[PDB]
Amino acid sequence: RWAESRGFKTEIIEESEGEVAGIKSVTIKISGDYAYGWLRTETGVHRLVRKSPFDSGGRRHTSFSSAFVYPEVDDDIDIEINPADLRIDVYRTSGAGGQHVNRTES
Amino acid sequence: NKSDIGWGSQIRSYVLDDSRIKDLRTGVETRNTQAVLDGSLDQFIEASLKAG
RNA sequence: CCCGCAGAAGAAGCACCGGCUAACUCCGUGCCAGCAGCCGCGGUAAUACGGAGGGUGCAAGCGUUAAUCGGAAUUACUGGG
RNA sequence: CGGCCGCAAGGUUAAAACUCAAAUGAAUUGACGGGGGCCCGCACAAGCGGUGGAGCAUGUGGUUUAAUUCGAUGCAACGCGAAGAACCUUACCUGGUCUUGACAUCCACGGAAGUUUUCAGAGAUGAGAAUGUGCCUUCGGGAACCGUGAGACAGGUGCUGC
RNA sequence: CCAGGGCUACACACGUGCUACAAUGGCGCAUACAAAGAGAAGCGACCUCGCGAGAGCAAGCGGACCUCAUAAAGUGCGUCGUAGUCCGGAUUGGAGUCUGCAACUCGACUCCAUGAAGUCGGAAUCGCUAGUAAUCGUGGAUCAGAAUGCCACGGUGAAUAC
RNA sequence: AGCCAGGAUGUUGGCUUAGAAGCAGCCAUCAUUUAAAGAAAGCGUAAUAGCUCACUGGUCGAGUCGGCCUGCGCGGAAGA
RNA sequence: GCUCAACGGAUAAAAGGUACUCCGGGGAUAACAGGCUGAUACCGCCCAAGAGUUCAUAUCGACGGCGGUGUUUGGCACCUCGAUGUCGGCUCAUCACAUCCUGGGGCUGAAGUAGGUCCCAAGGGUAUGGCUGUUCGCCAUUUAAAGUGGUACGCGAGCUG
RNA sequence: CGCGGGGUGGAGCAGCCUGGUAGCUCGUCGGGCUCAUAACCCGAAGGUCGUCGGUUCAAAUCCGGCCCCCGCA
RNA sequence: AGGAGGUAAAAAUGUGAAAA
Repeated sequence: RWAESRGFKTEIIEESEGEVAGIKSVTIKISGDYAYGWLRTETGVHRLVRKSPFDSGGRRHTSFSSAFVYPEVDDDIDIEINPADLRIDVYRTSGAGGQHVNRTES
Repeated sequence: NKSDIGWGSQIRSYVLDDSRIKDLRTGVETRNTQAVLDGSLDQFIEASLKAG
């Protein structure tokens, strides 16, 4: 809801609803300007103190969930071959035949 | 780095005993929880996270 | 050891304060920072966390840690099942 | 672990490091049992009429939104608070304004109060042209009434039913 | 403090109601039979105009008397004759009345036209043993205006309980 | 073309305010006094001073200077 | 007309292995070596931003180009299939220079010293072992240096298998 | 730079071969069941079939170009 | 009193903080 106010579209990525209720692990894709830069600071673990209905004796039990933010952008490996290496070794290796041959293999 | 999931990092405490939100990293206290749950997150970055 | 002058002048901190174990309130932070020998408190209205005042115990000592014994009739001959 | 025994499987003898401040026995009062006996009730059995299927009425969630106030939210919330939302109500939003204030007391001041009514204006308000010029007088003013300077406060449908 | 707006927003689901899917019924004419209540900046004769909601004059009563108020089902007879039909009725265009500063978001009601869903409801589930179920009608509070919501009464009136 | 001198007044030129003075860094690419000097390539270059080529006269004063069409040659051309 | 997998159709009925192999032939046709070539490999030059503190001509050097040697792998079948009969090690060598050292010099971002880079030069010297069937290669310890190649990938009518 | 299998609800397989006419399982939505969930039961939307073209009263279908993956070389 | 015959397929699960 905060991202919509920032114009960012929150593209769903992964989710897994619990057997009874609630989601276990969820990740989404926020797309926009200053999305990561403004969220790079929000890699915290929030603390929740709420009245628990699941506990028959409705008492305030704490609850925890971590907010992890990563850029997700990825540009990688192209070519790393350089001329400062490659000691090219070309040596032979014998073989087999029928009478007197040295079937070599460089 | 994100291993601390349980009772390790209490960045933003959201209570319902008195309905008060406290980001201890600075101390930006707000008694308007529901709006924070729907938009009042902008204030956390600009004020609290301004200095870091 | 005794005699003369001298400005109260040169000479007071340590531990604890929920119960066990004598003795309290307020404020700050809110299962966070911390306390402890033990039972257990701190989860926004804390006699236990920290500071301030006050008070209790001791007193040039006061706490802490380690160690032996009694408490322990939980090695029982005395004195157990 | 070692010793011993055994064909083997293992048996026999027998510790510690470490961890917690409990483990355990009998019994008591409730609770609970696809335990039992008895009993009660539209529980089911025997019938009758509905809901869910349809159009619309109304509430909530969800979604949306400047707000679409907030609370109730298994049985025992959901035609509930609301014995009734076009303004009002309304606790909501936006805009425009007043801010010892809208309600109220004390210190100090001028003026009967009120009213016909005009301009700007969405309104709240500001600034006027005049009539009227009253109960009584410690007569340098006690009092229903309007506004004002300012120090105490007022108000709160703001939160907390743990 | 105030105008306007929202609380009635809408790709969705659920709770709670009114009327039917027809012929024990609809339409038409004549027509008998109730209890309890409310009334004054109120209810309103009689009468007059009209298709209608209502407009106007306006006695009586601040009340067992006057008014609201013609009870509706049902009964005699005629028509329709088993259809998505003359059963049913939302939606929709246009023309009006009521209260109110104001009916556009956003009211109730009326007139003309239009006229679908629906042909007795799956898994499943709810209420009731008495003048109760089911079913038709009326008044009041709430209220400036306006409910099928709520409260209350009357008409008709079963089966089963081994 | 060698040689002997000149090669400058504001300009310590803006500067993105302790800064690069023709010269790591981007610019208008000045008005002048003149037989005379482009606010610009290299050297120490953080910045200097200073040494040069453009440019101006005196001497040597005849063919000279910059290119083109072509012939023959040099370097490039190092292994059992 | 079934009918000719190869479609002028060995009768329209038909797959493999052979490293004891054997016989007849071929360098008409392969493997090692030599030969022509030089794609590739190797080495040497040209243009030249950039990197490097400033500056490319201290060095390296992209973008592409121009040649050489005949040591890698290959291309083509010229020589040998009435035999050129073997990879490495051992012993013994010999030549080239594009030099691993030692010598003589130029340049520097060569202070000193130690290095880097380039030119001249073949005179002489250019390790011992662990592991592998080894060349190569890795490691250990040195050394002034433990050079790069040719010589049937030198050398088996000299040895080993 | 050869021959071949395939691209079908979100996922995974028939349906094609012999030209019309896509079934089922899981998942999704909701209801009911218990206080809640699972399970169970009922009802239902959701796939013209990677992409382009020809043929036909009609092509995901018969066939071919382009892209991704896989088998042997 | 003395004592026999007929008489239940399937139904799992619920993290964690309060008592002067």
